Amino acid sequence: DIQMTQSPSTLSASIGDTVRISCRASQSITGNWVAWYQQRPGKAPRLLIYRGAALLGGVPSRFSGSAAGTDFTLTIGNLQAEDFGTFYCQQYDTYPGTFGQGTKVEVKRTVAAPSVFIFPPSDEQLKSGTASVVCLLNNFYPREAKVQWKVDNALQSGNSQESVTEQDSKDSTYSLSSTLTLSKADYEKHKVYACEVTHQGLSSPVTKSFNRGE
Amino acid sequence: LENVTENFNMWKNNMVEQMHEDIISLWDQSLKPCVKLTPLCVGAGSCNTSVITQACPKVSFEPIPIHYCAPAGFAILKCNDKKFNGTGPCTNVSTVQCTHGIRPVVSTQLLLNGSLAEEEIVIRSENFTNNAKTIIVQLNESVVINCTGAGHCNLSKTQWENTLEQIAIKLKEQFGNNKTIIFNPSSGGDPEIVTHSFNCGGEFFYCNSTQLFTWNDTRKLNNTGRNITLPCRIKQIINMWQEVGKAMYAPPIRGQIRCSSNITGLLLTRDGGKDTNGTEIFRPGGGDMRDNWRSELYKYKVVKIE
Amino acid sequence: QIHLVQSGTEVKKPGSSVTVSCKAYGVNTFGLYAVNWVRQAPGQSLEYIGQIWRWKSSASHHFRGRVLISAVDLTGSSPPISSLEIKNLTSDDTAVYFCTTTSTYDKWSGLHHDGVMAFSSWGQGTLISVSAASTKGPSVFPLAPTAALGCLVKDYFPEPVTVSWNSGALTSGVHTFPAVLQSSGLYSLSSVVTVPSSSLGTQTYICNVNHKPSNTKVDKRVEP
Ligand SMILES: *[C@@H]1O[C@H](CO)[C@@H](O)[C@H](O)[C@H]1NC(C)=O
Ligand SMILES: *[C@@H]1O[C@H](CO)[C@@H](O)[C@H](O)[C@H]1NC(C)=O
Ligand SMILES: *[C@@H]1O[C@H](CO)[C@@H](O)[C@H](O)[C@H]1NC(C)=O
Ligand SMILES: *[C@@H]1O[C@H](CO)[C@@H](O)[C@H](O)[C@H]1NC(C)=O
Ligand SMILES: *[C@@H]1O[C@H](CO)[C@@H](O)[C@H](O)[C@H]1NC(C)=O
Ligand SMILES: *[C@@H]1O[C@H](CO)[C@@H](O)[C@H](O)[C@H]1NC(C)=O
Ligand SMILES: *[C@@H]1O[C@H](CO)[C@@H](O)[C@H](O)[C@H]1NC(C)=O
Ligand SMILES: *[C@@H]1O[C@H](CO)[C@@H](O)[C@H](O)[C@H]1NC(C)=O
Ligand SMILES: *[C@@H]1O[C@H](CO)[C@@H](O)[C@H](O)[C@H]1NC(C)=O
Ligand SMILES: *[C@@H]1O[C@H](CO)[C@@H](O)[C@H](O)[C@H]1NC(C)=O
Ligand SMILES: *[C@@H]1O[C@H](CO)[C@@H](O)[C@H](O)[C@H]1NC(C)=O
Ligand SMILES: *[C@@H]1O[C@H](CO)[C@@H](O)[C@H](O)[C@H]1NC(C)=O
Ligand SMILES: *[C@H]1O[C@H](CO)[C@@H](O)[C@H](O)[C@H]1NC(C)=O
Ligand SMILES: *[C@H]1O[C@H](CO)[C@@H](O)[C@H](O)[C@H]1NC(C)=O
Repeated sequence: DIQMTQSPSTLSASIGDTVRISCRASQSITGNWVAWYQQRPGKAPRLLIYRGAALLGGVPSRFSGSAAGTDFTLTIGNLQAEDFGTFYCQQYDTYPGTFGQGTKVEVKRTVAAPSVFIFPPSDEQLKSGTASVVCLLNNFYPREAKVQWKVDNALQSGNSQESVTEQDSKDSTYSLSSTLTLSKADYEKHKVYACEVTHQGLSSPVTKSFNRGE
Repeated sequence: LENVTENFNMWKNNMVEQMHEDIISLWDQSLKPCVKLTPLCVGAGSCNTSVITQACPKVSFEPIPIHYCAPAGFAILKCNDKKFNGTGPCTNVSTVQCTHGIRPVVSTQLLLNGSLAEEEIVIRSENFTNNAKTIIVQLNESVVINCTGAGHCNLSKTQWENTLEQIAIKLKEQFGNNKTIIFNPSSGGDPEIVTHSFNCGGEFFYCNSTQLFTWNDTRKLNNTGRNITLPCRIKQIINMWQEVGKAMYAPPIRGQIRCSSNITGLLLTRDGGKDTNGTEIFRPGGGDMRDNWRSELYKYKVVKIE
Repeated sequence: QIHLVQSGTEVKKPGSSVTVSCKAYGVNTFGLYAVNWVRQAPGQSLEYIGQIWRWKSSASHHFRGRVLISAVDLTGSSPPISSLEIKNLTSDDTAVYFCTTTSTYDKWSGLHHDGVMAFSSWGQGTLISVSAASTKGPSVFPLAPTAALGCLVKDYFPEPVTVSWNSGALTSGVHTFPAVLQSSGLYSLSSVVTVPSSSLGTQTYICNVNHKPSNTKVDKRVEP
């Protein structure tokens, strides 16, 4: 099958910008049998351009398609609010048709360090036999962030999960949750619980912590 | 056949509207009323009637088959399947020059001289759930029906009895097997819809289709009757199908008007019932000649060149 | 105007089989439009499954022998319909399945190249989630305290749950996170709010949680 490798994985832009997204096919496509789609979070993709450069009926002309050698690129002029989201390229030169991995286009903003908070398990949860420790990172930009869990100073692996909101429509920031889960038994055993966060906005990795029972 | 997968939607097929508009213009230069009345309102409730009086030449309007060939920059795609809902992704599609010869027969309740269903009896519907959407039945074996300006049409009681069965069976095979299927006459409405109306020899026939749609999933009706005889009537003052408004055609004259058409399909319309016990009641329908056209273009779709 | 309307979400046990449907409003006949089915696993890109073109069906290598694709022309009560059957479901079948349509009428169009094509109309998608879990209402736990506070909505199935604060009167500064799927095969999410530290003993905060599949509704007061 033909492989389509898409570039870059994410890019940040402003309203009114011109943006370029590229896709390299693993073989030449003489016929220009390539298509571009947009997908907004929660919705079905929409066809924007087909045959490399042809605009589908109803698609704004600020979208255009181009090709050179094995590379195909989508250009977006005068970037608009409804344009943000994820874009995919597709070859239909040879069976079966295949898609690129996709490109996320998000809103550019000044750097903002997360506000960081940590929540011990509630007494009600402890009563029901489980313990969840939650760390919150609120309203930060850019999205890239690392959070590590330490208990009794020991790095925690495989017992945590993270969740990230969509980029906020009004302040263009992200928020993120990390939840550390363990048995009521181990929770009651150890003393200090710590969330360690690293982010561009932070001159140095910030640690929020507590001692069980304070 | 074309090696690709495409979407089809006979219920939103554009050729239907392109033929319909053609068939109408095929009527404005073949069957011209002595007078044609049509609503004319500004919106202010009050509505004057626009009257038009032209010559009323008696012509024996005999429909000629019509092909539909894509010009250029355009291509027609045909769907291939023994049972195609006509509304979805077709696997065995295939590009064709012109669609099969179609005889634009304008009628209601029964689809005459259309195209039969290859495999078995198929029934399409833009939504069978909606008791408002016409159910287009497609017969796999036509039932000859002969009408005469003498005042009636004869149909085989045998063939029609079978047909209602092989239709009544395809219905429950869509609304629930453990459901009784019944057939009743028109609920009400215009003469053109309440009876099996159609045009023969330029004469607008209005056949009472009660004996064709009063079938109970229990008894029969062949006592002392070999053939079904629908008491038909030719009208001069009719409601137009092309557009809201009446139209008066001149009386009959030819020593004899006669028709022998193939009941190749129907247009049913089950009644809501508001989820009541399995007892779906289907009645004659149609009046929206597009469903007709549809029943013929259900497997086509013209598309722009690439 | 073409609107493709797919059947609703299904939750299916491993080993089971499912059939998803697509009503093609605006489509004349599948004699003129090809149907292509495509799926998208969560946080993943898109993958071709198979097609019906000119009444001829077929499936990609990865799915051959496991999938049946069909289409039928209909009128009146229903538009033309296509369906996709999938046999022997496993966890890696969990994804959003899209039905898709492309007119094949015009050979010169450039939407299609000998059966391989771009997809001009898309359905909303149908989620098929493959799981042995049975329906279960959540537990709700307080996340007690500019300060932050919230609610942990733990161990429910299936999606979704909805969360408001103070019956909807508090919306500014509220973040309700996407659910995560735990190792137990049950979901969990949290909802948080940032508020001024000053009002903490003056103002009341309650999270209203609704899980309709289990008919569960809880109102939890969150206190310092
Ligand atoms: C009748 O219809 C005409 C439209 O031609 C309208 O202008 C007029 O106000 C209506 N009233 C009459 C003349 O009856
Ligand atoms: C379809 O037609 C065949 C004969 O052409 C008939 O034998 C078959 O029963 C029909 N299918 C039904 C019952 O709709
Ligand atoms: C199908 O018909 C039902 C009513 O019979 C209607 O509620 C439903 O919306 C229709 N399908 C669609 C989504 O068009
Ligand atoms: C209809 O007329 C044809 C001749 O066109 C005849 O063969 C057939 O038997 C008639 N059908 C009836 C009267 O049932
Ligand atoms: C019909 O409904 C089901 C089939 O779905 C069947 O098992 C049941 O016995 C039947 N009941 C009725 C409505 O007579
Ligand atoms: C013929 O149709 C009328 C209404 O159009 C109906 O009232 C009458 O009973 C019918 N007669 C027959 C043939 O049963
Ligand atoms: C349908 O049933 C009614 C009452 O059971 C009966 O009067 C009517 O004649 C039946 N329809 C026919 C003629 O098959
Ligand atoms: C019913 O009448 C038809 C002719 O109208 C006849 O062919 C059929 O044999 C009759 N039913 C029986 C088997 O007595
Ligand atoms: C079409 O109708 C005529 C008129 O009765 C009939 O004799 C002929 O056999 C029919 N042909 C078809 C479509 O089978
Ligand atoms: C085709 O159907 C029409 C109905 O309008 C009928 O007049 C015509 O005679 C039929 N074809 C034949 C056998 O002439
Ligand atoms: C279906 O028949 C009637 C519908 O009017 C209803 O009263 C009854 O409860 C249902 N079941 C029976 C008794 O057959
Ligand atoms: C799944 O299909 C395979 C072949 O693809 C067959 O061997 C097996 O019996 C099926 N499994 C079930 C649970 O039906
Ligand atoms: C036709 O067969 C070829 C085999 O190489 C395949 O690529 C194409 O998808 C098929 N088209 C159909 C009928 O789906
Ligand atoms: C369409 O192609 C399919 C796939 O091989 C085949 O099963 C079917 O018979 C074909 N339909 C026709 C007869 O065009």
